[PDB]
Amino acid sequence: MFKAVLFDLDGVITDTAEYHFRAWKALAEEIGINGVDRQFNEQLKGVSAEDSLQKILDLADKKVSAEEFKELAKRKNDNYVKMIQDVSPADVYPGILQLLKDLRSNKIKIALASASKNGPFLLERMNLTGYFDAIADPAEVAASKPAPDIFIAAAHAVGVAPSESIGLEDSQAGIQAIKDSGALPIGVGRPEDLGDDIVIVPDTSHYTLEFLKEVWLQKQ
Ligand SMILES: [Mg+2]
Repeated sequence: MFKAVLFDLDGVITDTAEYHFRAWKALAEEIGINGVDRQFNEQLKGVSAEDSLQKILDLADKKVSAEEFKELAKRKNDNYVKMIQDVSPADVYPGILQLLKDLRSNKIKIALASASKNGPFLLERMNLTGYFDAIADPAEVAASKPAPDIFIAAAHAVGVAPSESIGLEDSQAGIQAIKDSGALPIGVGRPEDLGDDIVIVPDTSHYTLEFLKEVWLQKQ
């Protein structure tokens, strides 16, 4: 039986996309550009701050200095850190808390494998810190998803091999990263999005210890 579960944060444990979105929108408004709505934001999700800022400026054909670019990027980070101060246990996705408790009680290791620079803060605010055996630090990992590096680190950090682990993700790049680590992916979302070769559940309320065990037993 699997010895650990490696969690992404965004789309699995909670929604942090909402808060990047508002921070980009508050920046764009602040400098009198818009078009920064939830559709356009599809172009900003999981892309570099640099890339996000370019695309926003192109909305108004706006030109900036290097110092101005740097200040806008910082402003957005500031905005984001202000906006997540509201995060609470209320923001934990369905089934996630019960899953963590059942994993812990069965002595299965729990690790976070997230690019979030605020993972430890967010998990504290959601009252989930105690369940986690480790949080992979993205500042200490060489390559971002879909590279496997983050999931390897999260497994290693709790004393297991990725081939002893299940990884939970909602993104194409995240699923691929789990696969290349050697871990077994269980997706949350749409096969249209994440592939036909893996077990996908429609939402997080399907992520149960029972379900995870049945999938493990039925794997490759
Ligand atoms: Mg995710």
